[PDB]
Amino acid sequence: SNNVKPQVFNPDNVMMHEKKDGTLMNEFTTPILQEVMENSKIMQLGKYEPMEGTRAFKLGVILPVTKEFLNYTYSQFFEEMKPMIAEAFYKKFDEAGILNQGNNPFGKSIAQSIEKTNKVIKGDFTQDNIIDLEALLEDDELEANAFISKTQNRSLLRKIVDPETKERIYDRNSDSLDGLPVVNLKSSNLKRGELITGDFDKLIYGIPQLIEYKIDETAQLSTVKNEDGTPVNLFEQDMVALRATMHVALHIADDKAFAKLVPA
Amino acid sequence: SNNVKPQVFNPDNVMMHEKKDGTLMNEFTTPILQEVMENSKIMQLGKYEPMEGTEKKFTFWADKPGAYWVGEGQKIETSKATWVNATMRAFKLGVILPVTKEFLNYTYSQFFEEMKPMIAEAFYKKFDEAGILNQGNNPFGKSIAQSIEKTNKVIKGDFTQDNIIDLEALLEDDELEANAFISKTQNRSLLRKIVDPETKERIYDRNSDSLDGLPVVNLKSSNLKRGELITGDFDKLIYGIPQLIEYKIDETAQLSTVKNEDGTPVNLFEQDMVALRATMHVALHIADDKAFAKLVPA
Amino acid sequence: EKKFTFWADKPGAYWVGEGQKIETSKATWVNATM
Amino acid sequence: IRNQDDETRLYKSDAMSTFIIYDNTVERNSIAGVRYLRTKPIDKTDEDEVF
Repeated sequence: SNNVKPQVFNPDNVMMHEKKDGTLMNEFTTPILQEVMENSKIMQLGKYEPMEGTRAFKLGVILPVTKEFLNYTYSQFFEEMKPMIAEAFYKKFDEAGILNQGNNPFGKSIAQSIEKTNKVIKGDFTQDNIIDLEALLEDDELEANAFISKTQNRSLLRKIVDPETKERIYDRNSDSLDGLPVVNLKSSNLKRGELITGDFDKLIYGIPQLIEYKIDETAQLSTVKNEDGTPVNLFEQDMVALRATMHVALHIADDKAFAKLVPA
Repeated sequence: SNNVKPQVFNPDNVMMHEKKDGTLMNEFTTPILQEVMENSKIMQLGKYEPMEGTEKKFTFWADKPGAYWVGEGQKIETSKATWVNATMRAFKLGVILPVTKEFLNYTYSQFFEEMKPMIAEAFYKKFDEAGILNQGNNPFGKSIAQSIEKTNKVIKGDFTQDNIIDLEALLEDDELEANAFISKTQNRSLLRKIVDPETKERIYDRNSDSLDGLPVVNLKSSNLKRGELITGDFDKLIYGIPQLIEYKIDETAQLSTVKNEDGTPVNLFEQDMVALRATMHVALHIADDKAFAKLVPA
Repeated sequence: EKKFTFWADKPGAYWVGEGQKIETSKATWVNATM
Repeated sequence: IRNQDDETRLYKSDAMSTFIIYDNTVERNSIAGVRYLRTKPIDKTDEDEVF
C-alpha cells in the first residue's frame, strides 16, 4: 500500500519486518525453541478409532505474514511454524475433551462425565485419598489406567510415603504414582491441587482429516481489517498467509470410568 | 467466536456436507441420471464456420456485368461488378458452481466430474433457445424468429398437406429450398394423422421421422408451442465456436454473487471452499433473413 | 426395501458481457424408495 | 526388479523423484530407498498434489 509508516492491522496479527516504532529486524538471528514441543494427551491416553465421516469438528487457523518479513527477517518462518500450529491444535483438542474448556463443540467431555456422576473426592493428597480416588473406579469394576496432573503438584506427591513399606508412593524419576503413569497438562485450567484418573480405554477419538496446510498469496482476509477498515488483500498488499485445518472426533463410551480429586 | 454451526448462504447455491439441522450426509448414494443429454440443435442443423477471433467478416458478389449488342465498329459500352459485406461476432456463456471442502471430501468426491455433462447440456440449450427462438435474453441482434418477424413469412392454420406444401413453397418464392423442419415433439401426434386424399400416402414418416421427405428435428424447449412448425434453408444459418467449454477449479478467489449470512462476500480460501467455473464462446449469424418460414395455429 | 436417488435440477447458465460478473447456480437431487 | 515374466530387469529411476536413506555408521549401508510420483490425468481437473 502507499502508507510508508508500517501498516497498523486490526487485529494486530500480521507479522512485520518493521516494528511500530520503526525498528527494522535486519540480520535477525533465528529464534530457538527454549521450551519443548507439547503433545496431545488425549491422543496419548485414549483409544484410536478408525473412522470416515462419523461426530467430528474442524479446527483451523490462518497465519498472515508480510513478505518483507518473509524475505529479510526470517525466510524459513512457515517451515519452523508448522510444529507450532500442530501444538496449538493438540492443546485445543486436549482442553476441549478433558476440561470442557475453550467453547468445546462436542456435548461430551471428561469434566462433564465427572460432574454428572459426581465421582469427586474432596481432600488433600494422601495415600488414603489416592487409594480412595482409585477405589471410586474399582467400585464399578473398572481399573484406573493413568493419571492426569498439573505438573506443579509433584511437590505434594513427594511428601506421601506408604506407612507399611515405609517408602515413597510416588517415583519422581519414573513420574508414576502407585505404579500408574502420570501425564502432565500445561494448560492453565487444571488447578494446582486437582488430580484426574480413569480407564482411558473408555475414551475414544478419531481423526477424519489430519492437519492440512495450504500457503496462499491471493486470498482476501475478511477477518483482518486495514487501518481504514478495508479488508486485507494478500496480493494487493504484497502479503502471504498459511491456512491450517484439521478434523477431530471425540466419544466417551462409559462416563463412569473417570474420577477426580480436588482440594477441600 | 468459536461458532460451530454451519454457514447459511444467499442464494442457497453452495453444496454442503451438513444440513443446518445437524444431519451429516455420510453414506450418500450418488444420484443416477435418468434423462438423455440433449445435443445443440443449432450445431446439428446449421453450418459451422472456423473463427479464430471474436469477429468474422464475409464478402459476397452482388452485381455482375451487363452485355451489349454492338454494331460493327461501334463503341463498346462499359459495365460494372459489385460486392457486399457482412459480419458476425461471438458471445460468452458461463456459470460457477460453489462447493464446500467438507462436502467435496465426505459426501460426493466425484461431484464436479458429474457436473461437466449437465453444464454442457445447459449451455447447448441456452444457445439453441437464443438463436432459434430469440428467447432467454438473446445477446445476438440476430435470430431465426427475428428474421421471420421482419419478413412476416408466416402461414396461419392447421397442420395439413395443403399448409405444409404452402410453407415449403414460401421459400422457393425467394429461390430457396427448404432443407429441414424444426418441431415440438408434442405435435408429431398431429403430423401422424394427415394423409393425401389422392395418392393416399402419408406425408409424415412415423418410422423415420421424415416430413415430406425432409428430416425433422425436435426441440425440448417449452417456448415452441405444439401447433407451431418452422422450416428454412438451414445452410444459410452460420454458427461459430471460438472457444470450447473451458473448466477451471479455484480454491482461493472470491465469489461476490453469493453472500454469507452476515452479508459478507464468500471468500473461498478463508472459508475453505472450492468452486468450478465453466465458460464458452459462441457466435451466430443469419446469412439470409428470407431463408426461413413459420407455420402457426390460427 | 430399495432406495433410489435421481438428479432433479440442472444447473442454469448465463450470457455474460465482457468482464461481467458470472452468476452461480445449483444442481439438486431427489430420493425415492420402494 | 524381478519382472512378471520372470526376468531380471534394470530400469533407471529419475533423480527428482528418488532418494536413499543410509545407515548412520561410518560404513553407510543403504537402509531404505524411496520413489514418489505425482499421479494425474492430463485433463488437470483438480488436485495435482496426490503422490
